[PDB]
Amino acid sequence: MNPIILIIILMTVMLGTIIVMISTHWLLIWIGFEMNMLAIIPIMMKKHNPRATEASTKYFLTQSTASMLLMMAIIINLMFSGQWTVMKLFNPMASMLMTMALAMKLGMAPFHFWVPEVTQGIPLSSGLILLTWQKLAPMSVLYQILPSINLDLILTLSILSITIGGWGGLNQTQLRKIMAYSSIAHMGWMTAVLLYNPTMTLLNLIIYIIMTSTMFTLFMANSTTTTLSLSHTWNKAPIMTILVLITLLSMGGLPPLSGFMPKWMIIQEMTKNDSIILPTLMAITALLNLYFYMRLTYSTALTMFPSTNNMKMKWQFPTTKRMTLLPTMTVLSTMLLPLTPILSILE
Amino acid sequence: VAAFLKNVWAKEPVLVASFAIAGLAVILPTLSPYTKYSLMINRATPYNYPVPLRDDGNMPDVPSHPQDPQGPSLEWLKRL
Amino acid sequence: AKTLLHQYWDIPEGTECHRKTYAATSIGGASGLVVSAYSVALKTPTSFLEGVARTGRYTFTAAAIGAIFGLTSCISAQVREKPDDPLNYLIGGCAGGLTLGARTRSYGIGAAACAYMGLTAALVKMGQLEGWKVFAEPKV
Amino acid sequence: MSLVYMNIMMAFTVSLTGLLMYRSHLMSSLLCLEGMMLSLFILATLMILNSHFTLASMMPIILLVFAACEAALGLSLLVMVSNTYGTDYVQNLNLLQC
Amino acid sequence: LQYGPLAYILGEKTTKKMTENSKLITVDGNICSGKSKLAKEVAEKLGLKHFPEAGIHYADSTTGDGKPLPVRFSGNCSLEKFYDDPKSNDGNSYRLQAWLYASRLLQYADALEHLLSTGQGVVLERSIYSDFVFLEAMYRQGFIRKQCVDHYNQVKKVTVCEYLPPHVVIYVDVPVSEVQSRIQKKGNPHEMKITSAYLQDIENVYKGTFLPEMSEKCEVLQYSAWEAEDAEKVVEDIQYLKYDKGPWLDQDDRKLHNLRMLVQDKLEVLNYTSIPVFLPEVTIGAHQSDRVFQEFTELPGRKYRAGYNEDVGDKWIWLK
Amino acid sequence: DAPEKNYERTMAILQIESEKAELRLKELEVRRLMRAKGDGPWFQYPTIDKALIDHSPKATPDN
Amino acid sequence: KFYIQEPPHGSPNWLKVGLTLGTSAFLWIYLIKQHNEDVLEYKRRNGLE
Amino acid sequence: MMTYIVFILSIIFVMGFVGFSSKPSPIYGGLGLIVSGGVGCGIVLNFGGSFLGLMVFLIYLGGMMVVFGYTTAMATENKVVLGTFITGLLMEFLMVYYVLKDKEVEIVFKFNGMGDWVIYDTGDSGFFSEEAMGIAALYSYGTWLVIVTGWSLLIGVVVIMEITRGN
Amino acid sequence: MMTGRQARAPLQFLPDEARSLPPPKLTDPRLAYIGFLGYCSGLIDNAIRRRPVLSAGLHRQFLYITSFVFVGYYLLKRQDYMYAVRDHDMFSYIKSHPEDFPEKDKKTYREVFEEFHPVR
Ligand SMILES: CCCCCCCCCCCCCCCCCC(=O)OC[C@H](COP(=O)(O)OCCN)OC(=O)CCCCCCCCCCCCCCCCC
Ligand SMILES: CCCCCCCCCCCCCCCCCC(=O)OC[C@H](COP(=O)(O)OCCN)OC(=O)CCCCCCCCCCCCCCCCC
Ligand SMILES: Nc1ncnc2c1ncn2[C@@H]1O[C@H](COP(=O)(O)O)[C@@H](O)[C@H]1O
Repeated sequence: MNPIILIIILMTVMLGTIIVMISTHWLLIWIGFEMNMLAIIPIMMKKHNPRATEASTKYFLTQSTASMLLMMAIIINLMFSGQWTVMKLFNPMASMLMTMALAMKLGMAPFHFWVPEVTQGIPLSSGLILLTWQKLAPMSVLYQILPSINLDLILTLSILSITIGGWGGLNQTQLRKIMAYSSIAHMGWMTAVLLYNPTMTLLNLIIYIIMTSTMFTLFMANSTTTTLSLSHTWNKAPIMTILVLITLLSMGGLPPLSGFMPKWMIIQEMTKNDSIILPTLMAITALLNLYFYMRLTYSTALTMFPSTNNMKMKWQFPTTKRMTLLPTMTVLSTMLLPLTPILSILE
Repeated sequence: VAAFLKNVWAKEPVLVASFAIAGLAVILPTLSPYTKYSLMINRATPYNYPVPLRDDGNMPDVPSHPQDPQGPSLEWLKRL
Repeated sequence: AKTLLHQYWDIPEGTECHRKTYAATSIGGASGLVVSAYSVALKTPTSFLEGVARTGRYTFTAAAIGAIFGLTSCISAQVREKPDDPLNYLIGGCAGGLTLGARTRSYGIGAAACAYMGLTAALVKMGQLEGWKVFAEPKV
Repeated sequence: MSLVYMNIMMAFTVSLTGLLMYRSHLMSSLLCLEGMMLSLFILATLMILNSHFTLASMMPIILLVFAACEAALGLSLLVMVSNTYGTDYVQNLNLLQC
Repeated sequence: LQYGPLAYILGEKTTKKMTENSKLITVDGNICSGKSKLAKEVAEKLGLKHFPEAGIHYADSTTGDGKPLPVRFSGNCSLEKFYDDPKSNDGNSYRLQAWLYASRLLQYADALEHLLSTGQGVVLERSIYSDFVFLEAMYRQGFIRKQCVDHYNQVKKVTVCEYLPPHVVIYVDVPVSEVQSRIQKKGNPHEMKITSAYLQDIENVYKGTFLPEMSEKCEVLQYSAWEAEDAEKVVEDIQYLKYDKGPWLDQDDRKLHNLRMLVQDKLEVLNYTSIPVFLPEVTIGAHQSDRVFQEFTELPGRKYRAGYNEDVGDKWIWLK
Repeated sequence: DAPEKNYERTMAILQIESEKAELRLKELEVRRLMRAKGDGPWFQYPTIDKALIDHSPKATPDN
Repeated sequence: KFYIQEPPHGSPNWLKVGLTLGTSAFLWIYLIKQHNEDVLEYKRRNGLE
Repeated sequence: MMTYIVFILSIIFVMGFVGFSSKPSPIYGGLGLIVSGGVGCGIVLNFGGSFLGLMVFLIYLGGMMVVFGYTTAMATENKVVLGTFITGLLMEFLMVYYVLKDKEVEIVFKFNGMGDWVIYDTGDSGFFSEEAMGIAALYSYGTWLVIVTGWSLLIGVVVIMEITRGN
Repeated sequence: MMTGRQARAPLQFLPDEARSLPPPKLTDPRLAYIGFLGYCSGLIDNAIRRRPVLSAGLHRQFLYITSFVFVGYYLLKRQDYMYAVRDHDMFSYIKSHPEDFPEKDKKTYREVFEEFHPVR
């Protein structure tokens, strides 16, 4: 791809999400989602192989279906309210359709079935964009419509995403599917706290984006898309194994790390609202996520897998890859828990 | 700036005419003295009913009848 | 299916055994139909007859679990004269687990489902007693 | 509410169930998707014309334009799929199960 | 880096420097074809940069002080022990072939980087397109296993697909008897242990597999032993070629920009040479891997990135 | 440390932590009341700005 | 010399070192100026002078 | 019968959607969506949307479904379809029978069964079409809408040229 | 929760009333911890590029420390502002709703009967 065309297309992805974040009219929300999907299709077809075309076709079909359901929810809102303000919806059917549409755009279970396929089909940088930047616009729409979101629907989606994303990553050896099921479980955690305190939704979103960007940046820096190619990293770059160790222990939510910060605050907001069974079962279900994170830490940092002879050639060459913000992201994804009360800046 | 223009006029006169007509479309309404009259004629066209005002007692510029002297006039449009 | 749970929980324990058994059977049948729907959705059966056989098998399995659960719970509430007691639903959940083991034709699945479904039904009874909320309304 | 809205919503749900139950062709899925768009156009238009809501009269055009651009993108994806397998069958798009 | 997307945006196009003499020419032949001077002769008539044939220590010549590293750090394999014991137990044969394929991949990346950054053509000797004719010649002699051929074909399948073929492929017809005569006149006591059937398999995979498949994607020139002695006839044949085959014709600034971005990142070039296929000839276990890695780091100029080694006299490190 | 110092330092610790606990309980009760009634500065979800309304005479009178 | 190829980081990028030190010194003087202006505004609004 | 003309056109509209959504072949599906677009244009025209209905003809049918049938003719060259078609037809005419015998129905929303002429306005708009004036205000009031739509169409050109190239 | 509070004046990182508050000291231990995180980022930046970790690029390590301290100072200002807003709203709501917050009669333990449970 032409680098100028790449810059214009990435600015258009950003512009679509920004239009979603700044607009007061529902048509401009829908336009921001259309602009974002249209611009992100070439980022997925960047390398021109049949797996990327299949991933882009599956992504197109799910996001287009969600976009039509979103427009039907907008149109039903216009029936029962005569207006277009991005605020609470004025019909429970429109609220259900918009919550379904946003759950499809997020890839929350049981609309999760595209996220491991599309994440596996595309390069690591475009899957980084898919799992971090593409969550931002539907979460902002969920933020603004929460006075009309049905509680049982959003909590069903939340627990179903956490359980399905926990069990889905246990069977995986591909790193992109591991990050995709990890994404599904973390979005379940974000929507579970949404009607109680959406500031903790924003906190979980930001910490998830930092940790996921860290893991994708490590995978890009080591050119690893499988568990077994990530297991060669100790014989090539031993600092990278320490970084994937601390970041995966943080994504499991183990204190004293920063990824313990969201779920703890989420439990802290769900028990104030007298929900005790639900954050309990959510936290116990997240042990599945920690189990396959620990599987990756065993294969990468805590043991030394056998290498190959040709690795000795790669000892003679330094990493020329721009590992953009990787030390900053690695520090923020691990050492941020003593600054947990900084979350009030999200209020 | 002069050999280039003659070169592109010899090779591609369709594109030279296209960019010339488009440039005259862009810059000439800012240079026309009659662009103001377009706005004046559009705002002088009465699509709606001129809903009258309650005479509170002190409105010297608002007429009491259409044939009164005060009020907006269209002599500029009859004359031009 | 929220009204199915309401017509289950409206009747007091150990009073009307046949209608409690029928209500729990209907709850189990609805859960079996949901499982059958996603089962023939995500996994295509080889024929229409195989699909309706899987649907009838899962629906009758979950309905028999619900029937033997509600029957055993109401009979244990009658013979002990303790309606507000989670040991009744512990026995009922173990009976439903033995039913799930009998449908899968295995003893180990039966004992595991006895233990876990009995503890789950005991927790559901305790949550009905003390008012435990799973989908709690936002209050603060 | 008024009687035509029942049929335009039912048309949307019919094209929704057509788009949610594939047979074989990706083109038939794209046709059901654009039928969903057409019904959204008609429903938006009937509301906006009934309400005499003047500025929203430009809304369905925008709804048309974006979605037809979306349709163009879909056709291009189909063509690239059809440049791989010879057909646009959805059962050829299963490499990402593993 | 020095070249990137920004330099491509700010005007650096490689078709500005892609002249008519910017030709990647690979000279091929059997073990004593005498091509090694012919290549150099072509590179001193057409004004091209000559790369000598990538051996075990090519990467050593491109990195560090340029001097060859000890064999446990580069290669872990011996050509002379392949000549002595070809069917050896330790797996020297395929380990040598896999290291040589990685070395030729690095050399082809260096050649394309020089061609795309300077516009000067490069003369190579036995590129990655002709490396496999040793592999099959080993497999037909029972020197390596079928699993070694499968590993080689996986690594070649995901590495050679990223590059462009040469413009000109020069082949030197030398029969097996003349190869053996030049081996016996060479005097190398290991190289005189090469059998006739191995040289005949090299010639068979040359003439039956390599040259037919390179006749479509580029222009094969084929000379005997005596008509390759005249360099002027070879350069006259090269200068009067009508280039009409292969994917060099449809290379704009964008595709060649992407190729130059590939061939300057040497770890990305060498990415799939170490794929996790646990083949016993190339698998190094963790204790030997750890020990040889830590011994490699203690070499001079090898502990840090190249501008950051006080032991070899790097200054201003606290401002770098 | 002297026992006097530890004693009075303990009293300062207990006063600070009891005041923080009472403020947390009041914060929970305030959040409950403001979510229930909507009359406080918190849980103020947006409605339509009335400054968007055109108050001019329209084309027809009955509006 | 030691290396067969001149490394990219054999000599320090003096433009980038100058931009680094200048940006860091600018951020420190802006931070101290902001902090002094903030304590002065706090003392002015709360009457502690 | 003539007071129900928008309702009759909406019945034909749903019948056309059951036609193509049962998916016989993408060419007959294209034909069904064409007939549906024509009758939906007729519905829009009968609520007074002349320009929006002509946009359905010019842009949806004459622009987009032409490209659909074109791509389908370049790519292409039952019992489930017929059963699905009669299923949707019987569901639609049961809806018709219920809302005509009761003058009220409730599938998900409550629907009146009177002729949909009843909801209209009883005045005039003077010397303009209100729908034409609201569409004309895209250039005066819809500046940001023009910007985001034109930028999305330019990006759409660029995106189609990227993904169809294969390089 | 407090999103209608900061909606009349949107997108202000620090509003004008935040200047009524004392700013964080430059010797704030939170700010020293953020500077420590900048130093750790500088060390990881030397480590992943195989530079000597403590010695190489002291200008870069110092810009890491400086940039984290710079961003973190304003983040701590906004943090302290938002908790001050939280308490201001709490106290104004308690003061305006006395019927919801009555003064509870505190009883001494001579009147308070607690049940005794023997550990035996
Ligand atoms: C209320 C919240 C409002 C919103 C707040 C902000 C949200 C930020 C969301 C971050 C999402 C970042 C997605 C990545 C950047 C987008 C463009 C992109 O992917 O560029 C990467 C680029 C591509 O390289 P390429 O050549 O394509 O790779 C193929 C192999 N040669 O180059 C590379 O691949 C180089 C490898 C390193 C790239 C690392 C990029 C890290 C960016 C994320 C930083 C962390 C998130 C920001 C901080 C927290 C914010 C919540
Ligand atoms: C600012 C005003 C508004 C401008 C935008 C609106 C334009 C309206 C007309 C629509 C034009 C859209 C399409 C334009 C395509 C331009 C690119 C192009 O055609 O480049 C190729 C062409 C050489 O043609 P070739 O590729 O060989 O095609 C086969 C025929 N030989 O290359 C050429 O022939 C060179 C063409 C560029 C130079 C033409 C210069 C004309 C100057 C006229 C006088 C100045 C007018 C004022 C505006 C400034 C123009 C630079
Ligand atoms: N499998 C192999 N067997 C023998 N020689 C090889 C093999 N692979 C590469 N070579 C190289 O080919 C050279 C023979 O050609 P020449 O350079 O003309 O002597 C040897 O000296 C090796 O460097």
